[PDB]
Amino acid sequence: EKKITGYTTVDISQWHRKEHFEAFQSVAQCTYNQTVQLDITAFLKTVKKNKHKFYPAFIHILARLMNAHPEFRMAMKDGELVIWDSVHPCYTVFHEQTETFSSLWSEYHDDFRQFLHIYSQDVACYGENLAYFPKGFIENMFFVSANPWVSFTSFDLNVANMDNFFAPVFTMGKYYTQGDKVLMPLAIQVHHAVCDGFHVGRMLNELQQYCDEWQG
Amino acid sequence: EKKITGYTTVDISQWHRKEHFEAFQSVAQCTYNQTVQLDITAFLKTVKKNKHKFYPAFIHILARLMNAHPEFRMAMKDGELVIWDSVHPCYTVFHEQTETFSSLWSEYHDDFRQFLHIYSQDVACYGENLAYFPKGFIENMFFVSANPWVSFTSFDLNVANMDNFFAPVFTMGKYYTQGDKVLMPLAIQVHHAVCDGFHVGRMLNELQQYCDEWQG
Amino acid sequence: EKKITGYTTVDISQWHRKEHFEAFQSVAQCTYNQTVQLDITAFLKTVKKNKHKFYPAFIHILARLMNAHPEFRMAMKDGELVIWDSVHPCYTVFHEQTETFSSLWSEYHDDFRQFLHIYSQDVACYGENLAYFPKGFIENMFFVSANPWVSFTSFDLNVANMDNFFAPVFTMGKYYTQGDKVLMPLAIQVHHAVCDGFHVGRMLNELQQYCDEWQG
Repeated sequence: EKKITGYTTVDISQWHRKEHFEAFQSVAQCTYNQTVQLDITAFLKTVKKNKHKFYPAFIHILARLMNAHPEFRMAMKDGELVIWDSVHPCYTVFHEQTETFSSLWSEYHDDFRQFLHIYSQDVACYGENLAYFPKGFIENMFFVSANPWVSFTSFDLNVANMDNFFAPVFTMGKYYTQGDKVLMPLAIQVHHAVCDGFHVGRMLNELQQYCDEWQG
Repeated sequence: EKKITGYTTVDISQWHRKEHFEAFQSVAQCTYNQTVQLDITAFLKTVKKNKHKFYPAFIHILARLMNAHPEFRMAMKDGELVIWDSVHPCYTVFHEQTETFSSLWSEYHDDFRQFLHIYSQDVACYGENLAYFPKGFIENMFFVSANPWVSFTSFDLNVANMDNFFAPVFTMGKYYTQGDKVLMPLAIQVHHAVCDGFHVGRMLNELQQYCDEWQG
Repeated sequence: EKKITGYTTVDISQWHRKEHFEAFQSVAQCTYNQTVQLDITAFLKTVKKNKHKFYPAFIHILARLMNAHPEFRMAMKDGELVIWDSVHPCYTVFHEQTETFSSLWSEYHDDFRQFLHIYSQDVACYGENLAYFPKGFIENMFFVSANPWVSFTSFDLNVANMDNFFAPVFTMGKYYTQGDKVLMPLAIQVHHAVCDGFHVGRMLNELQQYCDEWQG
């Protein structure tokens, strides 16, 4: 083994969002959640036409977006701002017997068949390990918390200590029938310093785009 | 004369969540609010069939569900995690004339006919008292906030401080008519140190049944 | 040359919310977000029957409401609670070319035709200024955020440090068709020391009212 990942030191002075970040780092600091009833009618039907189940598929669709726009791949290094070359999904796995949950991460690959292979190998392996973090944390990761129990009309996350916490969090809900369409609640949490409403806003339209494309 | 109530000094060692809690009490502490659009088509009918004001009937279903699951009835006592043997509801009552509000609790009984009687006797007495807390704090209590004004799609409660804030908060909304169906918005505020999305999920799942079941 | 706009200073002893404020400024201090699925059917058609841009007309209504109820026009001055005679709308404007946003404020007027003149000029003058605040801070203002990217079911704003931060914050979304009605997602965040659920409640019910009366 041996690694090293996407350092991309951004100098904040040549940045077109220099004071925006500056202000939301200090006095105006805040995170924010928005939630959408997401059309998944075509996604689900094409995910059921294949023998895969709706999770790694969706994980992948998000991971793709997170690995398109650098505004989601930002964190704090040695007192400096960086952009990871890649970000990997840290999803929740539930334990029926003990009623607890573990969060674990797979390695992201653009090719869906490659990624699902990594995912399946990881979940078929650690899916029954009771360690809170069975594979531990990793520098370059974003989060997806499954919430399959509830068809929520809002999921707000409310962090105590948000300092430099830029890594975005997705919470996803219990899908439901409504008209012809099958809708499914999805929520994001992002630190305002690294995401203007515009950024979050377009990614939720490309998420709507990619769910109507294919499995991955 | 005296009272003395509640306690089950939980050892962190044996607990199936020792690290979930530990990490959610420092490093990555937070709370989370989720909201749902609740079917009360069956509840409302049964409640309107009998001489019962809506409010106290709901406060009771919320009561039952708190006193079923150890996870809600948790608080930090003398520097330790305990689970109170029971938890009593603390509901808001509005003052017309002054346009302020008061929260007042009623001792919880599993038998509904008992509780509504203590609730009546409580509000008949204090409902026109202008004290913010006409009866005061009670170690072992959860919250219900009346919000009959807005048919809300979201309601986040954003605590400025959450250290050992474990007692949950409910907020119920202006119900309304839909497709032969009647829906009403509810929200929970919980601390992720004592409440995984699972617990909170099933408690909203039982809330459906208990509402599609009798008054109490 | 010189300004000086007046407060209406509040003494905490005579005020009917003397401990609602004191408590919600200390131990129980918090902010809260609620979102509504606002009906703008009437407000839209009447906007489109005139040659008026939607944004400024809405901004107007919001201010009309803000400047109708003192509870939204409260801030800290010199360790003292005050009430601004009037409060002005601080709205955002987006820049396509640089993918950032700037916030600027127009001076409020009851007369819609007057306000639109002042708005239109402010936007025609500063709309292409790449400065985060081309006009800047003014004590007596409330906030609006354009989020026309997403028909959100929930917008929650999770400010880091809420100390005395009383200025209310609106966020409006991508309006959408839904059977003979056109709904527009809207959210308010307010500080509970100056806004009870009832205060925010009626303001949204009058908001619905004005959106069914005229443009302004």
